[PDB]
Formats: sequence, C-alpha cells, structure tokens
Amino acid sequence: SGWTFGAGPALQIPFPMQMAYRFNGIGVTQNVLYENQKLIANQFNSAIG
Amino acid sequence: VVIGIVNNTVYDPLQPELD
Ligand SMILES: *[C@@H]1O[C@H](CO)[C@@H](O)[C@H](O)[C@H]1NC(C)=O
Ligand SMILES: *[C@@H]1O[C@H](CO)[C@@H](O)[C@H](O)[C@H]1NC(C)=O
Repeated sequence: SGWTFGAGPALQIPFPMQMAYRFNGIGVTQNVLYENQKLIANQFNSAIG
Repeated sequence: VVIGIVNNTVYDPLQPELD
C-alpha cells in the first residue's frame, strides 16, 4: 500500500510506482527509475544481502 | 527500456488550432 495504510484506507499500488513517487517527493524525476529499474533492483538486493 | 509500458495516443493542444 505504501503510505496509505497509515493515513486512512489501504490503496493498492505497484512497488515500482511507489518508488517513483518516493523519488519524485525529493525532487528526482521518475525517468531515472522507470528506465534504470534493473540497476536499482540489483543494488537493493545487494544491500539487503 | 521501460518495462510495462503500453501503446496509446496523446493529444496535442496545437495541431487542431494550427490545422
Ligand atoms: C505483471 O505480473 C504478471 C504476473 O506476475 C506477469 O505475468 C507480467 O509479466 C507482469 N508484467 C510485466 C510487464 O512484467
Ligand atoms: C507497441 O508498439 C511497439 C512498436 O510499434 C511493438 O513492438 C509492441 O509490441 C507494441 N505493444 C503492444 C502491447 O501493442
């Protein structure tokens, strides 16, 4: 759900679109995430590992 | 490179006014 579960009814939303929202919230455009999605996913997996 | 994008058409607010 993202952040909608803590401010009212839960709203379904894909995780990449939530990441795009979170990147746009700080000023970074969503193009760098919608294009270089595999690199961000690999970096996140490496960090979690 | 975008994964999950679909094909659709967008509107132009200048073509009908010019043509
Ligand atoms: C969306 O999810 C379905 C089910 O997991 C999958 O078959 C489909 O390939 C996914 N869409 C994309 C663009 O990967
Ligand atoms: C969208 O268009 C591209 C090129 O015209 C094509 O390769 C692709 O298969 C199309 N996708 C769909 C879902 O029609």
